[PDB]
Amino acid sequence: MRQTFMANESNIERKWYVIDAEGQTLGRLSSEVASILRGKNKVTYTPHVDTGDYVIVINASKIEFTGNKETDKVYYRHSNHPGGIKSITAGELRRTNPERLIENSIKGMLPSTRLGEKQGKKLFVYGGAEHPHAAQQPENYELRG
Amino acid sequence: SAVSGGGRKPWKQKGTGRARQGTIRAPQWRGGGIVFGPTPRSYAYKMPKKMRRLALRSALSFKAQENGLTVVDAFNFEAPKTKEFKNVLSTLEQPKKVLVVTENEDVNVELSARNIPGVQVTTAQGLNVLDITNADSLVITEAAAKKVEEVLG
Amino acid sequence: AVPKRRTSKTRKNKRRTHFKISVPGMTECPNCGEYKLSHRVCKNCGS
Amino acid sequence: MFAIIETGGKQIKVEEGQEIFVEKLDVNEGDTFTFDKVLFVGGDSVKVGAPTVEGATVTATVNKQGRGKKITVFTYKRRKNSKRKKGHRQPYTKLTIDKINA
Amino acid sequence: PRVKGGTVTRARRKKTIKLAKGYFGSKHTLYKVAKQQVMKSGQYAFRDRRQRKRDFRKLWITRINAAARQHEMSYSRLMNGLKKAGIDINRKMLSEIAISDEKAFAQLVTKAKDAL
Amino acid sequence: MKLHELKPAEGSRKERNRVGRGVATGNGKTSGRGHKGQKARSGGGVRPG
Amino acid sequence: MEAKAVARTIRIAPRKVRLVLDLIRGKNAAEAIAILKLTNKASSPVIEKVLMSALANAEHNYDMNTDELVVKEAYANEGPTLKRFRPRAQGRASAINKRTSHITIVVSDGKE
RNA sequence: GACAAUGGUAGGAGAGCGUUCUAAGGGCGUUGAAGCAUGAUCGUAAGGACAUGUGGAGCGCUUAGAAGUGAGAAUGCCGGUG
RNA sequence: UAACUUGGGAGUCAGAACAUGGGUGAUAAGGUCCGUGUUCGAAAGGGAAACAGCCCAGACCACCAGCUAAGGUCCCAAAAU
RNA sequence: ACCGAUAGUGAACCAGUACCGUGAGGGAAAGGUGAAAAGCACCCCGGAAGGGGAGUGAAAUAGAACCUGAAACCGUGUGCUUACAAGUAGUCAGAGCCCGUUAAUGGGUGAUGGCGUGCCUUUUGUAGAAUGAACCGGCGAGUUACGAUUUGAUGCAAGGUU
Ligand SMILES: [Mg+2]
Ligand SMILES: [Mg+2]
Ligand SMILES: [Mg+2]
Ligand SMILES: [Mg+2]
Ligand SMILES: [Mg+2]
Ligand SMILES: [Mg+2]
Ligand SMILES: [Mg+2]
Ligand SMILES: [Mg+2]
Ligand SMILES: [Mg+2]
Ligand SMILES: [Mg+2]
Ligand SMILES: [Mg+2]
Ligand SMILES: [Mg+2]
Ligand SMILES: [Mg+2]
Ligand SMILES: [Mg+2]
Ligand SMILES: [Mg+2]
Ligand SMILES: [Mg+2]
Ligand SMILES: [Mg+2]
Ligand SMILES: [Mg+2]
Ligand SMILES: [Mg+2]
Ligand SMILES: [Mg+2]
Ligand SMILES: [Mg+2]
Ligand SMILES: [Mg+2]
Ligand SMILES: [Mg+2]
Ligand SMILES: [Mg+2]
Ligand SMILES: [Mg+2]
Repeated sequence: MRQTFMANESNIERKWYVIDAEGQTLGRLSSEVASILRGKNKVTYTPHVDTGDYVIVINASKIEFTGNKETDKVYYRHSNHPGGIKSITAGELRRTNPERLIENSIKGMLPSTRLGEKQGKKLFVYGGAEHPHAAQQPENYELRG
Repeated sequence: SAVSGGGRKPWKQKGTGRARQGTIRAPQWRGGGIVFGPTPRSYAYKMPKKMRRLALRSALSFKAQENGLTVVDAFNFEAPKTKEFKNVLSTLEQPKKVLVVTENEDVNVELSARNIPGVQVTTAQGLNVLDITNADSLVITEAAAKKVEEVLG
Repeated sequence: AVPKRRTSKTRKNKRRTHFKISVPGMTECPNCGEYKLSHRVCKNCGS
Repeated sequence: MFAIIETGGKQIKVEEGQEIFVEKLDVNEGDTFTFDKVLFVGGDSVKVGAPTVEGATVTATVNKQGRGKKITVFTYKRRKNSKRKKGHRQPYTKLTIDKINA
Repeated sequence: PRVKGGTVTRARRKKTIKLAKGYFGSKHTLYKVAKQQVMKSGQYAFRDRRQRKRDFRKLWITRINAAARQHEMSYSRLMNGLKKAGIDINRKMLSEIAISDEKAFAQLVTKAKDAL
Repeated sequence: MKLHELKPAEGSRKERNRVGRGVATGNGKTSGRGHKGQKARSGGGVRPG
Repeated sequence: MEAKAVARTIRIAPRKVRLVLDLIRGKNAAEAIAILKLTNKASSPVIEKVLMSALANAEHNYDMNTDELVVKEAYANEGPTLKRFRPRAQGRASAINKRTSHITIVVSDGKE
């Protein structure tokens, strides 16, 4: 009816970032990373199309948990077969496949609609190294809030 | 009631799996039976005898008090000539709807003017109220004009 | 053992889509002016 | 060039020279009607202000005081049996702004 | 004088079907079910025209607060200072300034910050 | 007075309502009876007194 | 031109010659009789009788060349159905609908 | 210009459109009537129009009467088609 | 801002949950039975994850306008890391 | 101010007939070429049925299932759109591509986001796993006579009335 800037594809730019996964305790990081992916700090936010911009997290082993939940916060998974809850991953999952530790815990922050699961693919987590996306010119953002 | 047939009860009841239908000539069949038809009746009421004259003295006073009345003297012709009356209607000019009135009878005026569209020939004791406001022009003989006040007043 | 629902005009047409017939071989004889069926012999062909 | 005016109760952005829809304002077709309530007369050098900024938004001429497209309200309550429907057409007075006075 | 329903019906149902186009499948071709779907479509239309006024001043709150903290101001401290600044502007404008033309909004954030 | 423009008396012809002819008359589906019971059935009515 | 030829009451069902008729549209009309001659369906000669009877209207009537035509459209509408009975069990009958079908092909050179 | 009031079932109270026929007045109709299909138009509702096709002969409009007057449900009735 | 007298037209006589005073029950029930209030029935919205009966509040219609109530302010999801 | 073929008699049509019953007795459906038969001579594919030309006719898109031909429903190429998706089927935002109107804040299609459990009866209460409807047409439920009491109307007035 009136005017309101409804940004579009071929009207939006997308850039990149790098976050170091230092001693922020996985919620303090993986809340603020979710607001980056939804473009929610950029002014040209129109919710019916995908705004936002990519995020690579690099070292992913300096994550901690305060309290004694290093062995609690157990995870679950059901195979659809009977008797098949697999509680075999405690919250100490960092010793093997720690990429799936935070890449779980952004896809819970994002909505699960037919655009959000597209938008969850704009995230990358790497082991401890530098990122193999040197040919993409990332920048640095490291201060999360 | 009065349609033919219907004593049968077609389905039984419980068991068959149709409606609980009763006869063959119930109203919702495509057979007969109409629940609320027109009863042959009569359409006739009446006003009191004072109101029944007050309309009629108001009908022709609608003519005289505004726009239209004419009193002619009497006129006789023995042989029935339609053309000798359509002649007369256009001398003393009237429009297509016109009402002539004889005093009690006319062997010719009742029997002429019976072909022309828009003319009624009524004896002065047969003065109803539809035609006298259906017409637009009273043309009466002078012998009945003295009588209609002597019979309505 | 009955249907619970009339199947609409989408799962009628979507179901019958693997219900077709394909053409057969149709290799022509050398001198028939007539197409025999492959690995067969006609009645009035060059076969 | 760049200003913020208001009428009805709402606020309308000007982009000087354009034509904007707005609701019924009283003087007739084809005449010269102005505004006086500018909350922000920006432009090349923005001059933000008080409840007013003491600068007249210039007179836009008036066109086409007709009525809007018909919308159809229709509500009901579900199983207890009720109905309402009634038509509704809302007036609008478009106008072409021409200049500005800061 | 018996009177039957001669075309008070089919001239009436073909302004429901014609008013109901583009519905899926068999809700645009036939009366007895497609009268229901148009009959909800008004009931939605009365409802959601009270959502455009509950959605667009939920949109503008995002794209102001995305632009307010590009100048070290959170949204909550902003409009407290803006109301003390005596600025009677909407939000829809304060959006449309802050997305087309930053240099206007670049000093508008100062005036609210300078009242505090 | 004349036939083609006759006007009735001044508050004397009121037209009678057909009952049970639509939900938007004020007499819909049940036409003034109620829901169930003795009065609502066809032909029912207690003797007076 | 566009010559056509129909047959207006054929005894078979529509859904059963909808199979073979939706297999020869848009082909060379010369060999198009031979596809119909080399199946084994129900009315594979009955369509073939009509399609021979449409080429033979493209000669005496319209003088189009019988070199090689092309079939733009072929379809079969529902015909006037016949309705019968058959008794099965416990006194109840069940209807049998012996359907009928129109048939309609068009044949043309394509060029105007 | 004010000033207040307007959720709503059973139910009570007003103002209304449309269908068939008659009475009166006034019209349109082979230079194409009623119905039928299509359309982005008009009225606050029921509804009213106007062009364009198909249609081959009888219809509207104002006033006023009389009623076999309005359809989505009755395991409704009948005829069609899945 | 109601009240009462008269005269036409009815509908209801299957209620429910909360908050409190009580009997019965076992200081058992979404139990039953009385008092007394509210809401639903006959009331749509906002909060209580969804949820007739609890918490705010009563919809004549339009608009891409502002304040506020109950509940909230890291993300899904408007607002204080 | 009675009906115009589901109405009117059951029966407009070689009706109490087909048809069902051992019997007494039940008891249907089914109207319309045109002004006139002028009812398609002849040519062609096919065994024929049908069909394309020609021809009569104002009209055969009026061909003897015959005026008008609506809906369910089964089909034909098409402009937009669909194979990482959770759905009472819409509504409100809104991109891209195609078309140009009873010229108006234009029509069709919709990648993606909010919002959301059909309808009627019955209930203290229903999306309800309570009932009812396969769908589209047509038919189908406060009527009349006679009275009694009430307001509204209109004559006349200690009188009114057949
Ligand atoms: Mg009907
Ligand atoms: Mg009511
Ligand atoms: Mg109803
Ligand atoms: Mg009762
Ligand atoms: Mg009932
Ligand atoms: Mg009861
Ligand atoms: Mg009884
Ligand atoms: Mg009300
Ligand atoms: Mg009433
Ligand atoms: Mg008629
Ligand atoms: Mg029905
Ligand atoms: Mg059954
Ligand atoms: Mg208790
Ligand atoms: Mg109590
Ligand atoms: Mg209340
Ligand atoms: Mg909720
Ligand atoms: Mg959510
Ligand atoms: Mg007929
Ligand atoms: Mg016979
Ligand atoms: Mg000729
Ligand atoms: Mg059709
Ligand atoms: Mg779910
Ligand atoms: Mg109740
Ligand atoms: Mg179910
Ligand atoms: Mg059922």
